[PDB]
Amino acid sequence: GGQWRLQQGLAANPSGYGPLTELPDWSYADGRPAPPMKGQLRRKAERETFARRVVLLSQEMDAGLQAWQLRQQKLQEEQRKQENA
Amino acid sequence: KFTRSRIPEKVFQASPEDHEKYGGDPQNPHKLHIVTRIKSTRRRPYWEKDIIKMLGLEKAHTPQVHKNIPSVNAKLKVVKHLIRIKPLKLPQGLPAEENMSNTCLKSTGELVVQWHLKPV
Amino acid sequence: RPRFVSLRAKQNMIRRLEIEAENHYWLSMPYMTREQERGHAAVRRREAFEAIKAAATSKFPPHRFIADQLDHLNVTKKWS
Amino acid sequence: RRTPPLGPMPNSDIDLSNLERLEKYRSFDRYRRRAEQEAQAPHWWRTYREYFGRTQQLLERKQA
Amino acid sequence: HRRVMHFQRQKLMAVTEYIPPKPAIHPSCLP
Amino acid sequence: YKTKPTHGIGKYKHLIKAE
Amino acid sequence: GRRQGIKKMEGHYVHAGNIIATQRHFRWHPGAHVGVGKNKCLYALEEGIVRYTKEVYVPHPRNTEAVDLITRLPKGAVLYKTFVHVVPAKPEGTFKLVAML
RNA sequence: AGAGUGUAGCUUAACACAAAGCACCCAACUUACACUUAGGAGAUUCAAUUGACGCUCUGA
RNA sequence: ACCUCGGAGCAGAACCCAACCUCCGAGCAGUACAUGCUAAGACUUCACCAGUCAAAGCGAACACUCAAUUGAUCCAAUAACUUGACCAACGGAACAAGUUACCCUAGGGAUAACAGCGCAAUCCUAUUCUAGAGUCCAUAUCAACAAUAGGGUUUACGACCUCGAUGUUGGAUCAGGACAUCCCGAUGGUGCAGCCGCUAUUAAAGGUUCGUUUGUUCAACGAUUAAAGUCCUACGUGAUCUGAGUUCAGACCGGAGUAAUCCAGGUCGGUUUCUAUCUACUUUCAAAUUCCUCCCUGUACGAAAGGACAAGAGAAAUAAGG
RNA sequence: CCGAGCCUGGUGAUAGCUGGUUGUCCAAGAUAGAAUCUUAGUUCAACUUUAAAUUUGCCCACAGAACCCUCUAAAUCCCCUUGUAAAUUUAACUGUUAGUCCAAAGAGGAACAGCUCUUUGGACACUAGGAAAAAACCUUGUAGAGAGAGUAAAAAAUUUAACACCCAUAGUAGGCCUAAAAGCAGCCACCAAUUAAGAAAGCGUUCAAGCUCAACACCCACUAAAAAAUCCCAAACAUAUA
RNA sequence: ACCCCUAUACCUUCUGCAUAAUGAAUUAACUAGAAAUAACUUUGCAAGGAGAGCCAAAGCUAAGACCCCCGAAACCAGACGA
Ligand SMILES: [Mg+2]
Ligand SMILES: [Mg+2]
Ligand SMILES: [Mg+2]
Ligand SMILES: [Mg+2]
Ligand SMILES: [Mg+2]
Ligand SMILES: [Mg+2]
Ligand SMILES: [Mg+2]
Ligand SMILES: [Mg+2]
Ligand SMILES: [Mg+2]
Ligand SMILES: [Mg+2]
Ligand SMILES: [Mg+2]
Ligand SMILES: [Mg+2]
Ligand SMILES: [Mg+2]
Ligand SMILES: [Mg+2]
Ligand SMILES: [Mg+2]
Ligand SMILES: [Mg+2]
Ligand SMILES: [Mg+2]
Ligand SMILES: [Mg+2]
Ligand SMILES: [Mg+2]
Ligand SMILES: [Mg+2]
Ligand SMILES: [Mg+2]
Ligand SMILES: [Mg+2]
Ligand SMILES: [Mg+2]
Ligand SMILES: [Mg+2]
Ligand SMILES: [Mg+2]
Ligand SMILES: [Mg+2]
Ligand SMILES: [Mg+2]
Repeated sequence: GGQWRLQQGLAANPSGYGPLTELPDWSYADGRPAPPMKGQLRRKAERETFARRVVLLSQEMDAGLQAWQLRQQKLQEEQRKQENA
Repeated sequence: KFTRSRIPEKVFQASPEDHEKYGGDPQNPHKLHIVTRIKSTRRRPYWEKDIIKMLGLEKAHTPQVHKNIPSVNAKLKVVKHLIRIKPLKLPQGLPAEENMSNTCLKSTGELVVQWHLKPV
Repeated sequence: RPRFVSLRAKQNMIRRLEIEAENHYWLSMPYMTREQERGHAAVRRREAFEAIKAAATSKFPPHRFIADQLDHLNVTKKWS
Repeated sequence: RRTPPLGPMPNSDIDLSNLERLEKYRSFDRYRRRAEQEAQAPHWWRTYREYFGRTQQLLERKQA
Repeated sequence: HRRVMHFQRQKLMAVTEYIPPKPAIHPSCLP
Repeated sequence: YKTKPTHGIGKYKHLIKAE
Repeated sequence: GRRQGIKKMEGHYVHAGNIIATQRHFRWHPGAHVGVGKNKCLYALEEGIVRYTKEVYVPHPRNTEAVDLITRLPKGAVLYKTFVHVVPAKPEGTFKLVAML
């Protein structure tokens, strides 16, 4: 029932993102939390990498636009300055 | 002879009814693409295989983020039939340093800066 | 043997066609023009290649340790 | 695959069905003159130039 | 009798068939 | 070149009829 | 299978001597700083950048057949050919101090 | 009698240093023609933007 | 006939690339006599060998035209400078032909039922078309130019005469099957008075002869028959049998060749063995067809000549079972 | 066991031909050609492998790449940016190549199929799933264990021929050619009476005679094929919410 | 145990394909990659190296590390055979 899950904004595979996979499987009986699961560590790492990429690409494009705007302004300033004498 | 296909520009021109059908507007366009390969590069020309490799889409059903710029778009146009393109949506801000680790890309295409597994 | 097109096959085809039609739409609106795009990633692109060059140039035989050679004497380590 | 011209293509205006009726150059010099005229004129295609770039008075003089 | 088509080509032909418009009520049934 | 708009700029013997 | 054609496209750096194009017939005419060999091959006379342009064709008066063709043209007609140029990149030389006499 | 007007045949050539550039004709070569060479003739309709001398169409 | 070089069909547009084929051409010649010397940078027939262009400089003067127009090494001649192959099988052994059916060896291919499997050319069959034959009358019957459907055959270049193939094909034994029916059954039409016919529909239960070649390019002849069907089955079937051919070891004739020998020509003579391991099978059974004679009857029918059908009776032949 | 005996030696003759070539595990790894007494082979190149050095490689955007023949497309070359990480050079070797099928464009005397061949691309000689079994079609590739999950390609459709009822006088057998053509052997004109009929649209007579059709009333309805040889070949099913 | 479901023996050859063709009754034993120049790796010494000769414009010396098996019809020499 993947298509329905996508409509509800969940992953198509229940084994995807969500509390069923991402939460710890077990804990100590006394109440101490378990050491983190190896798969979950990997998932966290990949996600961090994706987020780092998102910010970097965003920054690059906005910086590119700013640089272009400055170039356009410089050209306009130059052309109006040359009107002297 | 089977050759590279050059695509007319007219197909990459969005009609008003297209703007109704898909939630986007020509003013304030989306900054980033989410691209997933949904179709194999087997039984497909070498140039398409190479462009898939460049975009980092070797593995199927994995989302990759790309700049929505003409040069990247040019590469996506060649392999458009192998891929699914959705705009990256940011309901909150783009992630800060404190919330960099705690992120999740949802199937809707929105990246959430807070992802604690508690229900609402 | 003649092959025929089923309803399922037609449905599968239209499903893919629907996806690619949406693909067209999202490629329709670029954020930057070609002129604005020029040289924005140049610095990063350069540095990335210097990283590749550094890796290539750094190729050299590994260090050889006296400890490694002497440790082979332990093959005849015995109790008294 | 063809692209239409970006301006008036040369020799287009003079192109008529009847060619025998049209007057022609009979001399090298006439064509030459017209050629320099064309060369000096600006063009939409790439060119070499782009890369390598008183009444009383009259009466008195007439009398003289 | 026609030349045998590639299956992908035949599928494309099948998908791209003229569909006539169907009114909600048949015109004959209407006064 | 054929694809370019400057195609057939050097066409000459449509202007003459050597018959 | 004579392997004749353009060897250097537009915007390519050439050195003096470099063969721009081999042709058999005059498809591309020599322009600025471009020599023509016996075999009709075009070669760079200077170090620079290769450009292709469309220029008005005026043949040498001694060239009988070309002059004949010219004299058969209508009054408004001008002939155009493709021309290969080399735009020189470096100055001929520089003046530098050798002796503070 | 009214209207339209206006440089040698042509040119929305003429800011000026200027009335210019193609047309045209004679002579030589050519059976001729053409090319070339060697020569010749040429004009702002008149008076202060305006008025009247020439031209074309409309009245008898 | 061809083998090397150049051009076109020929990659529609950088280069390269269309084998085989269809066409063309080349194996020079003319003018110089600085057609001297030297030297950056390049191109390149997809390698190499070869081949191509050329700035500047020295010395002169005021690096020719042509699409190809050609040949390595060795060696020989020569004081040197140079020169030497129709080495054309054109990357070229310094110089060597036929024939083998007396043949041999190492292999490959058929082997043997494919090697060419989704339709161009041609043939046959059926349908469509409705010109035309049929006294008039398309459709009793036949059918031109064509079209459609199914089944065969052939096809990439000497727009040369061939003759091919060859577990190729006869016969025996036993047959299995198809129907597109030769006979026997039942129908519709007729240019069906009746007997014979012509044509189509339906029918594969049963049956479908014995002999002989003077001439005949897949042919006859004699006598019969109810009829002497057309095909598929790896010639159906050679571990059941047997002619001929491929097809030869010997020999002769005609022709070819100096000969040895050959024939895509003719004629005579001429060796393939098998003890069945496996699969399959080894009294399905209990149902028969046909011809002729007689009756009807010499009837109906028909002007006569001639001459039925049903129903019945008798005799046979074959087949199956005793 | 004689188209040239046998034995021994030379002799481990030679064989570009046939056959064979022995532990374990991992990795990279496939189809431009040229010359050749050469196409059953070899040498060079191309591709492949390793190690080393160094900087660009690939993807590419404007600009740029012919006239002639009277036409000609998909495309190609070149190429900053960009997305990427590879490329070139150096040293050292071997091995592979008439590849097959599919899609597309073509070539072989102006042969739409077939055969042979060239080019572009894909797959195959590497995994699995699907199409009935299935090298080459579709889906899919990087490796293990699991008695978890989401998916990809993925099930052929179709059933077909009715048709009008009623009624018809007459200028004249309309003139010419014809034994005669008289509505229908042929040519010219094509009027005209009733209320309404064509100097007659199709049959039929040697020619006539006749049966329709159009005409007036009456008001009715009128809407395209099949066959073969051992024995047909999944079973089946129109009706519970993609 | 079988019944159920899944599964087209191995080797070798042909431009490519196996399911075609080749080889194998089975067991035991026997039965098939030999070396150089040049490079690479690791030492020694170093404008020199080497236990005469030889090499050397960082080389020289030493070591390690690459090149199969079976099969013709034949040819010749000397014997042996009516
Ligand atoms: Mg080369
Ligand atoms: Mg070649
Ligand atoms: Mg010079
Ligand atoms: Mg030869
Ligand atoms: Mg040769
Ligand atoms: Mg050659
Ligand atoms: Mg004999
Ligand atoms: Mg075989
Ligand atoms: Mg064989
Ligand atoms: Mg008739
Ligand atoms: Mg055959
Ligand atoms: Mg039988
Ligand atoms: Mg029948
Ligand atoms: Mg037979
Ligand atoms: Mg047998
Ligand atoms: Mg005898
Ligand atoms: Mg041997
Ligand atoms: Mg591997
Ligand atoms: Mg030779
Ligand atoms: Mg040979
Ligand atoms: Mg060989
Ligand atoms: Mg580039
Ligand atoms: Mg082939
Ligand atoms: Mg009527
Ligand atoms: Mg055996
Ligand atoms: Mg004796
Ligand atoms: Mg004796």
